[PDB]
Amino acid sequence: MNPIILIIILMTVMLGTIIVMISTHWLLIWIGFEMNMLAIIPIMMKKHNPRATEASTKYFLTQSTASMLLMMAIIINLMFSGQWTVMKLFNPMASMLMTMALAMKLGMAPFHFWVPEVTQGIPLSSGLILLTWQKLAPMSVLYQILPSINLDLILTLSILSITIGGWGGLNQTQLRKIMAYSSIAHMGWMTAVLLYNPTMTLLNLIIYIIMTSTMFTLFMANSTTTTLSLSHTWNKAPIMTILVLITLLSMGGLPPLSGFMPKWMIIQEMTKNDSIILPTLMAITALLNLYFYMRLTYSTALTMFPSTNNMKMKWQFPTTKRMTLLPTMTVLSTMLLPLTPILSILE
Amino acid sequence: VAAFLKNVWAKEPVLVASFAIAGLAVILPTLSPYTKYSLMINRATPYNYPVPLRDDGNMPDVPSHPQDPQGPSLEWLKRL
Amino acid sequence: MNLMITLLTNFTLATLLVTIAFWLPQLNVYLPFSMKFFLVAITFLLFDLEIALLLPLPWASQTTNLNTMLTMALLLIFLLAVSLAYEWTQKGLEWTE
Amino acid sequence: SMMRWNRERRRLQIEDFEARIALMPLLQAEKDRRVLQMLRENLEEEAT
Amino acid sequence: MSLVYMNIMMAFTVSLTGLLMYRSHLMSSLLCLEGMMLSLFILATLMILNSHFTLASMMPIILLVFAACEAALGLSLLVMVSNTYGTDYVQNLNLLQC
Amino acid sequence: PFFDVQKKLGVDLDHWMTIQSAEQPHRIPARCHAFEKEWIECAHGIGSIRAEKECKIEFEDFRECLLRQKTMKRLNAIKRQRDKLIKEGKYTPPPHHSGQEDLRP
Amino acid sequence: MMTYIVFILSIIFVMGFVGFSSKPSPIYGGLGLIVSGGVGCGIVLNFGGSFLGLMVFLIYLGGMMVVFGYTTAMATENKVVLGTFITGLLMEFLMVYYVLKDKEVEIVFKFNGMGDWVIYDTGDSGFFSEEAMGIAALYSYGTWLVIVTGWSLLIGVVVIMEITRGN
Amino acid sequence: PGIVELPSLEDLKVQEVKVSSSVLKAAAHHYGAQCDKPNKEFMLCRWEEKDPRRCLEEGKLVNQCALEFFRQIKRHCAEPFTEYWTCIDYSGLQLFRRCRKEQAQFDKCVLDKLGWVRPDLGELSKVTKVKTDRPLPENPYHSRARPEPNPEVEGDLKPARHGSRLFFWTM
Amino acid sequence: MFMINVLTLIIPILLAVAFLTLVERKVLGYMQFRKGPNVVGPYGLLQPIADAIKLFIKEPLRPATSSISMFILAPILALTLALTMWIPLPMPYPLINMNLGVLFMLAMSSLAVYSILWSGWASNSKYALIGALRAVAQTISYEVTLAIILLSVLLMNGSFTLSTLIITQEQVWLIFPAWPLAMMWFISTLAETNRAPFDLTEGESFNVEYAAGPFALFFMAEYANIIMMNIFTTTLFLGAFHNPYMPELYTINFTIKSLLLSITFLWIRASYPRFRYDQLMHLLWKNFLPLTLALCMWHVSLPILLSSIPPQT
Ligand SMILES: CCCCCCCCCCCCCCCCCC(=O)OC[C@H](COP(=O)([O-])OC[C@H](O)COP(=O)([O-])OC[C@H](COC(=O)CCCCCCCCCCCCCCCCC)OC(=O)CCCCCCCCCCCCCCCCC)OC(=O)CCCCCCCCCCCCCCCCC
Ligand SMILES: CCCCCCCCCCCCCCCCCC(=O)OC[C@H](COP(=O)([O-])OCC[N+](C)(C)C)OC(=O)CCCCCCCCCCCCCCCCC
Ligand SMILES: CCCCCCCCCCCCCCCCCC(=O)OC[C@H](COP(=O)(O)OCCN)OC(=O)CCCCCCCCCCCCCCCCC
Ligand SMILES: CCCCCCCCCCCCCCCCCC(=O)OC[C@H](COP(=O)(O)OCCN)OC(=O)CCCCCCCCCCCCCCCCC
Ligand SMILES: CCCCCCCCCCCCCCCCCC(=O)OC[C@H](COP(=O)(O)OCCN)OC(=O)CCCCCCCCCCCCCCCCC
Ligand SMILES: CCCCCCCCCCC1=C(C)C(=O)C(OC)=C(OC)C1=O
Repeated sequence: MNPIILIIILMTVMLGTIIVMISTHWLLIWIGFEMNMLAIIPIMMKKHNPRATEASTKYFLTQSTASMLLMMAIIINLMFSGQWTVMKLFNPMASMLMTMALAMKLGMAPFHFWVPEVTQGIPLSSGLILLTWQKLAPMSVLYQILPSINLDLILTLSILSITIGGWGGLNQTQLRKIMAYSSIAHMGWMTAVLLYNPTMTLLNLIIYIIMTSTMFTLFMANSTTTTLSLSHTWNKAPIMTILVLITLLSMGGLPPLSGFMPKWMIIQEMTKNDSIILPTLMAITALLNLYFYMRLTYSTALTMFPSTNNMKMKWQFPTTKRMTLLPTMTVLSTMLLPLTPILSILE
Repeated sequence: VAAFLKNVWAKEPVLVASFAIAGLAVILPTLSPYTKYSLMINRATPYNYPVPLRDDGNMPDVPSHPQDPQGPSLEWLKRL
Repeated sequence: MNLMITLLTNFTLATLLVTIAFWLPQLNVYLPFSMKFFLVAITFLLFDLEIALLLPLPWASQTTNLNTMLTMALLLIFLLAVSLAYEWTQKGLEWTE
Repeated sequence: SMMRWNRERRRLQIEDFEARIALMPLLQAEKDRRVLQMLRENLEEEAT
Repeated sequence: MSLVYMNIMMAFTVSLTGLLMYRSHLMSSLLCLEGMMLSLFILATLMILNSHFTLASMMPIILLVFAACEAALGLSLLVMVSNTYGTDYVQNLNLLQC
Repeated sequence: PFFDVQKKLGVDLDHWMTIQSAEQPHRIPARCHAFEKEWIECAHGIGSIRAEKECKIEFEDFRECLLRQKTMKRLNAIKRQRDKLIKEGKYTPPPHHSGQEDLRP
Repeated sequence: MMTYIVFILSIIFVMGFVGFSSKPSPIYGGLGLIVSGGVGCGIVLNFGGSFLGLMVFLIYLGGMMVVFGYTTAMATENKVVLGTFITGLLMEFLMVYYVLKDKEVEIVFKFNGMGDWVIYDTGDSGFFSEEAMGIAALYSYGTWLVIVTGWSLLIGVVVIMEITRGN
Repeated sequence: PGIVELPSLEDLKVQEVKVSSSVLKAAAHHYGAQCDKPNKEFMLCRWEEKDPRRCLEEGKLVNQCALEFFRQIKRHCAEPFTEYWTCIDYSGLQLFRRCRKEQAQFDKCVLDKLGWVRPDLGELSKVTKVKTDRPLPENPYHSRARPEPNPEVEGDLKPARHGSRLFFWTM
Repeated sequence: MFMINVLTLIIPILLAVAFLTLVERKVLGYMQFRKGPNVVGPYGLLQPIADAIKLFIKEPLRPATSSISMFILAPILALTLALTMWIPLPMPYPLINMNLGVLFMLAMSSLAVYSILWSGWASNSKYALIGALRAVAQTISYEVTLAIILLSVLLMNGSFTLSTLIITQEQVWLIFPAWPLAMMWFISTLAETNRAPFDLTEGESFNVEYAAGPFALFFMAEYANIIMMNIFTTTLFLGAFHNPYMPELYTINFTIKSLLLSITFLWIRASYPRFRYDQLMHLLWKNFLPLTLALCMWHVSLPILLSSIPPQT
């Protein structure tokens, strides 16, 4: 791809999400989602192989279906309210359709079935964009419509995403599917706290984006898309194994790390609202996520897998890859828990 | 700036005419003295009913009848 | 109403003439895919959407916001021209130019 | 030629619109009595 | 509410269930998707014309334009799928199960 | 994250199409302009939670302007009782509801 | 019967959607969506939307479904379809029978069964079409809408040229 | 809710202006000149009251002042007016520009026998002022009392007592 | 009484299409240093009747068509759309006086490519489908400049009303302020009707499976389209004088101009070789479309800078 065309297309992805974040009219929300999907299709077809075309076709079909359901929810809102303000919806059917549409755009279970396929089909940088930047616009729409979101629907989606994303990553050896099921479980955690305190939704979103960007940046820096190619990293770059160790222990939510910060605050907001069974079962279900994170830490940092002879050639060459913000992201994804009360800046 | 223009006029006169007509479309309404009259004629066209005002007692510029002297006039449009 | 009658009359005359032409002589016994055509059809579709944006201009010239209207009209025709210029320079208009 | 004739057509349009404006109070009074007539007839038949 | 809205919503749900139950062709899925768009156009248009909501009269055009651009993108994806397998069958798009 | 860039910069990107009671071309009113103006001026500034309970009358009047469900239900009742009385023969329509009176103006 | 003309056109509209959504072949599906687009244009025309209905003909049918049938003719060259078609047809005519015998129905929303002429306005708009004026205001009031739509169409040109190249 | 209050069929009886629209369009400019005051009283009442039931009597004055307009044409200038509205009536769009000499004869006969001057281009579209004796409607939308607003923020902003109070943080 | 008006529109359409074939064969005769048909009728006037009777009793070609339904629908759609393009035409009064008649004609002419597409797919021949796809791509290409030229011209009209376009041209023909639009319009209508030098359905570098009857139906739809686009070009750029008390002056005047413009189509097919397919694609996308966009900008900005914005009504 032409680098100028790449810059214009990435600015258009950003512009679509920004239009979603700044607009007061529902048509401009829908336009921001259309602009974002249209611009992100070439980022997925960047390398021109049949797996990327299949991933882009599956992504197109799910996001287009969600976009039509979103427009039907907008149109039903216009029936029962005569207006277009991005605020609470004025019909429970429109609220259900918009919550379904946003759950499809997020890839929350049981609309999760595209996220491991599309994440596996595309390069690591475009899957980084898919799992971090593409969550931002539907979460902002969920933020603004929460006075009309049905509680049982959003909590069903939340627990179903956490359980399905926990069990889905246990069977995986591909790193992109591991990050995709990890994404599904973390979005379940974000929507579970949404009607109680959406500031903790924003906190979980930001910490998830930092940790996921860290893991994708490590995978890009080591050119690893499988568990077994990530297991060669100790014989090539031993600092990278320490970084994937601390970041995966943080994504499991183990204190004293920063990824313990969201779920703890989420439990802290769900028990104030007298929900005790639900954050309990959510936290116990997240042990599945920690189990396959620990599987990756065993294969990468805590043991030394056998290498190959040709690795000795790669000892003679330094990493020329721009590992953009990787030390900053690695520090923020691990050492941020003593600054947990900084979350009030999200209020 | 002069050999280039003659070169592109010899090779591609369709594109030279296209960019010339488009440039005259862009810059000439800012240079026309009659662009103001377009706005004046559009705002002088009465699509709606001129809903009258309650005479509170002190409105010297608002007429009491259409044939009164005060009020907006269209002599500029009859004359031009 | 007169329009529905006229459409029904034209459709009835056309169906009657087709029924004659398929059943009057019954009395006697007696590809590989081309990317280029798809690209010109999609270029038609995109410029046709741009035309759909341009179609309310004879009504849009009647506004009292003429500086804004003229700016946006010239900007839409300019973006249609930039679409054509990008289609030109990236060899999209080639072998069916 | 189109400049002169479109300016004349705009003046003719303003004359048509002011004929409309001068007729609108009579039409509005007739429309009001028309709709109140029809609502009163519907009200009496609803009562019976 | 008014009786035509029932049928336009039912048309949307019929094209929704057509788009949510594939048979074989990706083109038939794209046709059901654009049928969903057409019904959204008609429903938006009938609301906006009934309400005499003047500025929203430009809304369905925008809804048309974006979605037809979306449709163009879909056709291009189909063509690239059809440039891989010879058909646009959805059962050929299963490499990402593993 | 509704970053309110439009209020921050003072630009009107999309507030103009948002409601029917906004400024329209040629001052064309919506059919529910008065009801929407009443519901917006009621519910302004008091928050959505207080607006659900304190502006219910204006919002029900405005929803009934928008969809005319109570009006059509009443016309259903009148027309159905009229058809029943025509079938029973206990009513006859007047000449002005049959087309024999040569309307007003 | 003629007071129900928008309702009759909407019945034909749903019948056309059951036609193509049962998916016989994408060419017959294209034909069913064409007939549906024509009758939906007729519905829009009967609510007074002349320009929006002509946009359905010019842009949806004459622009987009032409490209659909074109791509289908370049790519292409039952019992489930017929059963699905009669299923949707019987569901639609049961809806018709219920809302005509009761003058009210409730599938998900409550629907009146009177002719949909009843909801209209009883005045005039003077010397303009209100729908034409609201579409004309895209250039005066819809500046940001023009910007985002034209930018999305330019990006759409660029995106189609990127993904169809294969390089 | 309440019973709607409609005026009776006797209160809606008035002597109608039973002339066609070409007659009205031919007489329109002199009608807007001569019958200005009750028309503008009615339209002021009609935009202020926002209710036709509150505007009936003024409307009758409109229907009283139009007829006196036409009788004064029928007494003096019936034949040039008839020749003018017939030529207006031929056209499908009812053009003024097709009928300028019949207009000139009608305006000549009206300016001579009645002294009426036809309004210039721009005059009948002016916003005029109307002196009325009816009171201004204090609540034309019939709105009830608005809900009381929430209390605003006031007072000096002091630091948070013992910090964030988040579980064990002292700041 | 309205049905009489519909019949006096559409049956003289069919008669004028029947005698356009005679006019074409005679004019292409006398421009090729020979005579046309002058044997069958007096001055050859019974040649279209004899040719119609010959085509109606010719043997059916019996295709093993892919779809029977679209094979029937393509002539029905072609003839129906060819007849409905005439109903808003002001000559001086239209059959259907509609406010958006220009846009109606643009939409109903954009629908006419489905007859080409359905006839090409309904044939078994892959090469008939390839020729149909080429013809559809040609037609949708020149529809772009049709739409934009027509929009640029109607910026001087004020509306989409076809009858207003007579009022627009009372002082001057509209070919005087818009002759570049007029000439690109005329060549674009030439390429719309698959007419020479744009007839690649007759060149060796789509409806061959139809019998003689349905081929005659496609042919008469095509000549109805030719006469109609010449009438529409006449109304659009060469608007005649209209006296409302003598409408036949307008009818005679527009009829003479439309006949001369149809004969100009006949002159053009007897004067030039064909384009190659990429060459008329080059003519559209690289020559007519940049000038058409430039002139569309110019005809947006010109009524604002001259204070010559036409009325809406
Ligand atoms: C006149 C103008 C000039 C005046 C100058 C005055 C100052 C002159 C001296 C200059 C230096 C002053 C330093 C700051 C004051 C002391 C802060 C302090 O100790 O807070 C006690 C803090 C609370 O104790 P306290 O008895 O209630 O308060 C005593 C004061 O009133 C504390 O005051 P406070 O009540 O205002 O404290 C506020 C609050 C008090 O704290 C709380 O409200 C409780 C929450 C604390 C956070 C708990 C996080 C738990 C989960 C994460 C566990 C981290 C893993 C452990 C570390 C791994 C190894 C790196 O602190 C925070 O919220 C900050 C978060 C903790 C950071 C403490 C400052 C560290 C600066 C240097 C960093 C170097 C690396 C340190 C290790 C990294 C982890 C911290 O102690 C702890 O929480 C235990 C951890 C100890 C903190 C670090 C000690 C600082 C000095 C380290 C030097 C050696 C570094 C060795 C190499 C690097 C490591 C390998
Ligand atoms: C409507 C009534 C009738 C109208 C006129 C029609 C009658 C005449 C018909 C003649 C026979 C045509 C048969 C078919 C021919 C098809 C080929 C053809 O014509 O190709 C077109 C040719 C194509 O060019 P070409 O292919 O021959 O040339 C080679 C082109 N390149 C360099 C790209 C390889 O020309 C055009 O496209 C021009 C279209 C009209 C342009 C009008 C410009 C007006 C003046 C603008 C200003 C110029 C001055 C500079 C700026 C000044 C600013 C103040
Ligand atoms: C309220 C919240 C509002 C919003 C707040 C902000 C949200 C930020 C969301 C972050 C999402 C970032 C997605 C990545 C950047 C987008 C463009 C991109 O992917 O560029 C990467 C680029 C591509 O390289 P390429 O050549 O394509 O690789 C193929 C192999 N040669 O180059 C590379 O691949 C180089 C490898 C390193 C790239 C690392 C990029 C890190 C960016 C994320 C930083 C962390 C998130 C920001 C901080 C927290 C914010 C919540
Ligand atoms: C394969 C199927 C068969 C194919 C062959 C036959 C069909 C193809 C050829 C016929 C195409 C039919 C097109 C019908 C609509 C055309 C648009 C239209 O009506 O525009 C004219 C006019 C708009 O102008 P305006 O002046 O504003 O309206 C009067 C207001 N004073 O609007 C009016 O005057 C409005 C008049 C009332 C509303 C008319 C509605 C007509 C019926 C609906 C469409 C019927 C056909 C549907 C399928 C067509 C094929 C897609
Ligand atoms: C600022 C005003 C508004 C501008 C935008 C609106 C334009 C309206 C017209 C629409 C044009 C859209 C398409 C433009 C495509 C341009 C790129 C191009 O054509 O490059 C290729 C061409 C060489 O042609 P080639 O590739 O060989 O094609 C086969 C034929 N030989 O390369 C060339 O022939 C070079 C073409 C560029 C130079 C032309 C210079 C004309 C100057 C006229 C006078 C100045 C006018 C004022 C504006 C400044 C223009 C630079
Ligand atoms: C019943 C009304 C007439 C039906 C159509 C038949 C007559 C018109 C087309 C016949 C025709 C003529 C005269 C003709 O001259 C000709 O050659 C150029 C044809 O073949 C291409 C024809 O098809």
